[PDB]
Amino acid sequence: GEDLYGICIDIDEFSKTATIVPITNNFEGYLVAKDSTVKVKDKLIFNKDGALEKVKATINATALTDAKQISNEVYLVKVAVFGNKA
Amino acid sequence: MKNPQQDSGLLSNSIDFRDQNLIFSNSGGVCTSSKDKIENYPAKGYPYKRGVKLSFGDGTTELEVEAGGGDDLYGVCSDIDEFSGMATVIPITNNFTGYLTLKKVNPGDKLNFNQHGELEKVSVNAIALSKAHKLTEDLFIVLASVFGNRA
Amino acid sequence: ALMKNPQQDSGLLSNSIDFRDQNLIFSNSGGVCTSSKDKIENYPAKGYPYKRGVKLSFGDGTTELEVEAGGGDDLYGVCSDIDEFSGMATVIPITNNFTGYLTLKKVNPGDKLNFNQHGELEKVSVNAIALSKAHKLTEDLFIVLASVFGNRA
Amino acid sequence: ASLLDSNFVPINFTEFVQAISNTYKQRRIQFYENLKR
Amino acid sequence: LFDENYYAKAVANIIGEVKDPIMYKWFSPDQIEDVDLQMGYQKTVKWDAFLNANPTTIANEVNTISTIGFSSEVVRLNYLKLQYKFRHLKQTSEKFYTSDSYIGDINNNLLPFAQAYKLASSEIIKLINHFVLTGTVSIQKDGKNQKRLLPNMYGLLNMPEQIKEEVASGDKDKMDKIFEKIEAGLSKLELGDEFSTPMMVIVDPATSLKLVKPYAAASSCEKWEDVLIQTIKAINNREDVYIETSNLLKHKILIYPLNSELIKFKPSKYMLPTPNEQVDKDSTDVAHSYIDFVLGGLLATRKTILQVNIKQS
Repeated sequence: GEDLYGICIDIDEFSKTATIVPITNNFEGYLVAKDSTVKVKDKLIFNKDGALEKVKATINATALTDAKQISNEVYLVKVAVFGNKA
Repeated sequence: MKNPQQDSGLLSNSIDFRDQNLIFSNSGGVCTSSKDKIENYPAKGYPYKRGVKLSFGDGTTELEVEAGGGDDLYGVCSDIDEFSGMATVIPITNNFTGYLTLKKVNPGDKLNFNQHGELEKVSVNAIALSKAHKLTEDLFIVLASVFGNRA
Repeated sequence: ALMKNPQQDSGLLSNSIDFRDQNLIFSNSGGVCTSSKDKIENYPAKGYPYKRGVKLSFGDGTTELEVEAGGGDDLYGVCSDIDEFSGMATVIPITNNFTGYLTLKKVNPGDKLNFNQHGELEKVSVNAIALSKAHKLTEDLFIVLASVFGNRA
Repeated sequence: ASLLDSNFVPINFTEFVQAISNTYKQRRIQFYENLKR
Repeated sequence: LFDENYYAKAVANIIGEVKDPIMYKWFSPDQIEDVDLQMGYQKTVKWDAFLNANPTTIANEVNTISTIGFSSEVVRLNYLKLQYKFRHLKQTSEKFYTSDSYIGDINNNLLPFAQAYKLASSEIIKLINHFVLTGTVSIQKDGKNQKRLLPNMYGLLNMPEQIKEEVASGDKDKMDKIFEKIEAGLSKLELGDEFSTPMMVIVDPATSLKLVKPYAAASSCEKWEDVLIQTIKAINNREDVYIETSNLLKHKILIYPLNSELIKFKPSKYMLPTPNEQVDKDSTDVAHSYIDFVLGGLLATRKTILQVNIKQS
């Protein structure tokens, strides 16, 4: 939503520490998606659970590939995030 | 073309040191930090010294950058390699200060990128640090500092 | 685009095994049959008149005369070759007959052809007779083997 | 000037890279000699 | 240098463990010649002659004679330099991750410099081999999102102006139809004076399975493989024929000569992976390194490669 600060890219569970790239720095990588209804060249918004859903987008995130399923609910999609809209 | 392909007829006079930077061959920015994030992308057309946008094909080939702006602005091209067709792009998140193509304007004016990657007077993106300088009949450049997107 | 030598390079080596139909290229300069007693003249080139009918063009007077592609009553000769470094067009006079491939307007052997305003051959004054059918090298570039015999009504 | 030679002592990074290319080339030559088809 | 740079010593001591590329089998020893370049082009010029018209009969007196023309072709080969980056553990930080059996953090997927460099190099070589065969660079099974490459950079399968045969979908499993297309392509091959040379065939594993079936009523002691070998031997002056199977290919058959005069491979001497001097260091235990490789340098004559595509749709 409007409270987004950054994105978590790594977690050390032993120390319970999450490494985060701030929203001011652009990123290109795989992120969790709400479902498999996302195609290439689609505007994506972060939901309340921190998952990317297909589109009032405060940030500009565009999907590079389609949703790929690994587990029953794990959906990984390659996305590039490059700041905030206006 | 960043580098004038036509050969000069005379040797230049390397005696003066003033007003020797207002050339289209100048690549990069006036003030450059070693902590600036720099990317390269396939070049679609000639986006040199212009705002660029990401375009996706049919999926057979990867994404590329073409000169553009508006809501689709992705970055600013500050350099280009003609042999490899690669455009050096600074993301809109990173801030840039240098000479950019201007639509054919005074210091303190707020500038936004147009559909063709050309700066024009008014969301604002940059502020003009000087006046328009004419290099060719339709070529105008301006020193501008880009600080992202803000309404 | 239209130059005698293509500027774009070739990716692969050509296969030099066949010997048939290997002369219908735009780079084939000169004439198919050439005598040692032919008169040939070079002139400054205005535009790119290669393999076209040429006419004399005069400037204001500061510079010498040059040749530009053209035909009709103003026809002076046929340009068979060009040197791009010097911009000199090799022109064979209309008084000298010529046999070679010439640009055709975008046709069977025996047809009578006359030059148009742009120095291209077209079906009918008669200047030359087509010796073959139109050969297409590009969507707009059509060559034809023709023999020019000067002017005759 | 190859990494297979124990006597080779690379003075700088450039000489190290050249020996790598030479080492690759000698491996290719050895591979074809050993190949019987 | 080895005393001062630990990474340089580490690579030199582990360079032997990297396996040789499989693309070396696809070419003869003389077909490969290294060149000194990293990014640029190499151009060559070839001269041809052609006849303008019918000859001229020398009877009595004549001045107008038929002409023989010449033409030149310039062939350019492009080279491209590409780089990859990988993360590894710092040399000093190794001792704090050196467990009894394994070395490195299993949870954090961190490895020492040597083992990380080895695994990275092998992956790069696999990508290089895939390019030399298929002519394209991609990391997807679908093959989409290919890297846009420079022109004059072609592989064995995407080389232009070669004989291309397509098997219809209905005849995908009919080996007779497949061999029919091979025969048509082999007819259209034009080896010229270089016919007396060995030949190389590359097939996908599915194709290799269909080859061993009896030749078709079923024959005795005659299989589709034997028929194909004889058919190629007809046109190569009964020279040796080598058949290879590659998992990289899929429903494709590739036939081309092993003569340097027709097809030659001129790769950069720095094509194979080479470490970079720059190492990213920080206050933590994680470091970054870079590897460089060069792509391009395949040269072939026109209409000397047969490319058979079995449409599986």
